[PDB]
Amino acid sequence: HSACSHVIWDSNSKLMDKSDARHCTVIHSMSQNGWEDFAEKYDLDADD
Amino acid sequence: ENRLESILSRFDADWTASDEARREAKNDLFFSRVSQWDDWLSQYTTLQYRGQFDVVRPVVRKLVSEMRQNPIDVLYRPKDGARPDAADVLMGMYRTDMRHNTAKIAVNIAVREQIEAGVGAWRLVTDYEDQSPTSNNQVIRREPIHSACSHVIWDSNSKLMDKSDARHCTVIHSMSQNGWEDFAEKYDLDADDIPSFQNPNDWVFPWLTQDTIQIAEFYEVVEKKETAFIYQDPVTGEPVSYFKRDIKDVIDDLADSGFIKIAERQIKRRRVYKSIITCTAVLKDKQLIAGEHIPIVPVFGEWGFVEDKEVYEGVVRLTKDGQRLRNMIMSFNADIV
Amino acid sequence: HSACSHVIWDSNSKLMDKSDARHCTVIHSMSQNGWEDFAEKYDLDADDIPSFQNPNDWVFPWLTQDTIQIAEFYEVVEKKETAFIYQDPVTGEPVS
Amino acid sequence: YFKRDIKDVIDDLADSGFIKIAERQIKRRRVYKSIITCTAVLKDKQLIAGEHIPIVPVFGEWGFVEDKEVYEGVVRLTKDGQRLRNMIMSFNADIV
Amino acid sequence: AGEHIPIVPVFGEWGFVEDKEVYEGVVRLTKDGQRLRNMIMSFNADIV
Amino acid sequence: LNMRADLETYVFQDNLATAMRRDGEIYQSIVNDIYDVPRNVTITLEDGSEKDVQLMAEVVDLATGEKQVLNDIRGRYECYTDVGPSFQSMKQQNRAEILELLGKTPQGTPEYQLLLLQYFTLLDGKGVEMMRDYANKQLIQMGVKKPETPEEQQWLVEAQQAKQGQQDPAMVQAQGVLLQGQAELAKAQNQT
Amino acid sequence: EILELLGKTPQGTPEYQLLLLQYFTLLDGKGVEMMRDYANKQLIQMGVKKPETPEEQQWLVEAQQAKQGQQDPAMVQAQGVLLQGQAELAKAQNQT
Amino acid sequence: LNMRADLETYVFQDNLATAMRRDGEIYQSIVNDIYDVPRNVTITLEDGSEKDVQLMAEVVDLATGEKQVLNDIRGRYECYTDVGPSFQSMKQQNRA
Repeated sequence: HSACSHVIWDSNSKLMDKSDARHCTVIHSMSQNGWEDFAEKYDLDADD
Repeated sequence: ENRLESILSRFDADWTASDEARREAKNDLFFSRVSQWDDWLSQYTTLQYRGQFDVVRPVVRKLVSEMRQNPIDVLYRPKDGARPDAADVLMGMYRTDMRHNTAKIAVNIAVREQIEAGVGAWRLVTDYEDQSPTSNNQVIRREPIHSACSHVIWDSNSKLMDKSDARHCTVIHSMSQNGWEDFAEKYDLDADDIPSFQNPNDWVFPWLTQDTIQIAEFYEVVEKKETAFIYQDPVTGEPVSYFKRDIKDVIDDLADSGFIKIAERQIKRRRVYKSIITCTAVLKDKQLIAGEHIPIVPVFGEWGFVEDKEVYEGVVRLTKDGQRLRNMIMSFNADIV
Repeated sequence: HSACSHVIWDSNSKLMDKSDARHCTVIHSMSQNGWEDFAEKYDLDADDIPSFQNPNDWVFPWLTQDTIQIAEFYEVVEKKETAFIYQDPVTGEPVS
Repeated sequence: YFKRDIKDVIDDLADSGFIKIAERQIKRRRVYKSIITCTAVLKDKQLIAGEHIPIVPVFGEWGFVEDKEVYEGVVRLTKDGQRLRNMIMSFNADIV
Repeated sequence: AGEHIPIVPVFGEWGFVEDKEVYEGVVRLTKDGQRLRNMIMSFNADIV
Repeated sequence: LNMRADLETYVFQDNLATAMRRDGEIYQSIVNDIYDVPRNVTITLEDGSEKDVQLMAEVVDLATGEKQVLNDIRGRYECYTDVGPSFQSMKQQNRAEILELLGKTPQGTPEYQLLLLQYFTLLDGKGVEMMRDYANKQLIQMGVKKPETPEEQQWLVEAQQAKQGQQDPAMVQAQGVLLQGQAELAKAQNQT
Repeated sequence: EILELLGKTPQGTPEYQLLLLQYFTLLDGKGVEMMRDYANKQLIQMGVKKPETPEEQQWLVEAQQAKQGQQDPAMVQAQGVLLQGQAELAKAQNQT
Repeated sequence: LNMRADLETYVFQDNLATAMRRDGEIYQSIVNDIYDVPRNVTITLEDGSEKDVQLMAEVVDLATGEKQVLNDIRGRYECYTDVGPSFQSMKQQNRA
């Protein structure tokens, strides 16, 4: 959600299912406190 | 073939097909501007008003919705006097590997571009996959050919629309760098190289992807036929059935083992060899594709011939005249206000 | 398609059938590469490069690289072929 | 027939007391979610259970112009007239 | 006593402008058109 | 037209890659229970394919493996090219045929076979399962289904001849009211 | 051809023969294969289609014969209604 | 369409993620250690894979637990992705 500004995906993909790409990426927006607990699960930097 | 020395036959047939890839292809992307992106053609970023109207986009979306809500897909029907369960054979193997959504997406892409740019296409490919195998862990998938506006090079010197008798046709695939690496996995090409074909994409050099790799696969006609040796079935009954021998080239040895029969036979096959060639040199020559007819069947909108040249137009060709004119008068009166 | 550009038929014929016309002919234009492969089919030379009067377009809304005109002319001779009358014992129906 | 995908555990107990042949390659594809920032990749190749990407984009009016991906809403053409209408509306307001 | 936050806000159309929250009922910018009528009403009352 | 032109290149593509898929054959009986020798215009005693299931070699559908796989008939044509509405399930095409035959069949038994068949092509559930089993019972056991027995000789064929044998005397008793007319003639003959 | 004859022929035995034959000319499936067999049930009994597939030795012809044998004793009882009048003649003159 | 694309990868994700579940049939759990390698798929008793129904089972599908947990069927695929009216229970599904 907020994919008027989370849209960075694909480039040349001829499918709408996004499974013909591996250059694709998505970007999300979360809070400062939310980043700290998100870093526990996925083994990331706590604050960055 | 058209000529002896295959590389010359490709490149000379490309010359005659350059009518489509130069002039017609330039005008084809201009349909897609008025439809998808912005009303003006070759606009500039300005600090002054630039108008839009477009009755065209509600009309295009209405027409595209009709062909999507009434999709046309493979159904099959028995031959002349044939058994009624004949259709269910080929449909059984069709519905298993077309379970994947890449097939249904390709139908919806083909119908929208047919109206807009007057052209559209799709290709059939075969690969090894076991996320929906049919038999022998071999499936057939429908991959969309999308961006038919800037992928038109194909031309027929026959007056047919099917393009399954042609040998002067070629399609071009304009893809990004990562896509060129995946395209080289299947067809045994170069992962990174950046070939350029004749580039029927840019002319006025508008907004476009950073990485553009033009690669063109060609479809020639080389018969190659087949002959000789009746075979048998000691597996699943009914021995003495005619089976291929020159289509296969490994299986044929073991097919003669355990059982053999001879009475000769001649069957004339028209086979298409997919060669992937660039203008400078042939990148990979004479890969036998599973199809013996061209798997690329383009759909056309309003269509016909000049003389010995395909000509086609969508519904957006004549609207380029009126729409840019409507904006000129609008944008001038914006300054007065 | 583009039979208009291929008009070399009729003149004062009162029929449109052209299956009994005295001016029964067709013409087709094709590329340089297309003349060569079509010459294999019709058992002709591929370097002949025939030309015609030119019924084809002079308007030219779009260029065509190569047009090699050949007109296959249909001729009529009666022949009057027959050999006797023969019988058919296989699946009945003799005397044909 | 049972997976190899994350099976490195169950397989030993599964060989005992029951086994079957007809072993053959089964092609699968596995997608890998990698958390990344501009500076460096924070986590690379963290296994996500999907065999295809679990993110499906939706597009209402979609296409290419030269193989540069383009889409839009219905908002673009309507907003073009809104700001223009609003401008005329605000001019004559001050005259009242 | 909950096991989730028991407070559920109801929204109309809901989303972000980009990163700032925005939502609307049936009154959002309805306020604009009401003020144009009020403008003409107030000024012409003074003339009368 | 171009969709039908796809079906031209489909038979010469799919059958090279996928291949196999023998059809019209059941009792596909594997290395020398095989023959095909018998008899003009009729097939009697087994065969080696060619219908029956008997002698315990029933198949759903099987195909030749030879000594090496990737083999098929040279003539890959089988079907006239025709296209229409999308189908991606076998049961979806079956339902479309049932519904097409409905709305032009008269009330009573001709329309009633289509209704039971509609339930049978529909899936199971909690509720939907009962309607499918109601069709499974009526259609298969009465012998109006007339299956080709591809995987059916379990609990279905078992009760099938029992229900068929129950059906015939029950119809004779229902025609008993017409036997009243025969009774008048039986009196006149016996009184003589 | 079957659909062309339908919708212009009144109800009766010909209308019923067309209706069954429509099922027979259509595809097979799980569902559709039944209607082809249901066609052969009633059509062969009327003898208009005539019995076909003598090569059958599986199920079909067995079950087809059972439905024919169901119809036979029921038909004899139906003819006795007109025989009530003929029966009265015989018993009347016999007693006296 | 893209909802059905999400559901294509849902099957390939869910059987790992939620863990277990099978797409197999009756005779589950019960003495087996059988296969269909003799003959090739036969029906009418050999202990019962699917060769019979409803003898010491009444359950059509049951999750695969093996002898150690966190396992699933390899062939997750079985069904087709198709859109109908909205449902979120089996009871709701039956109403329509």
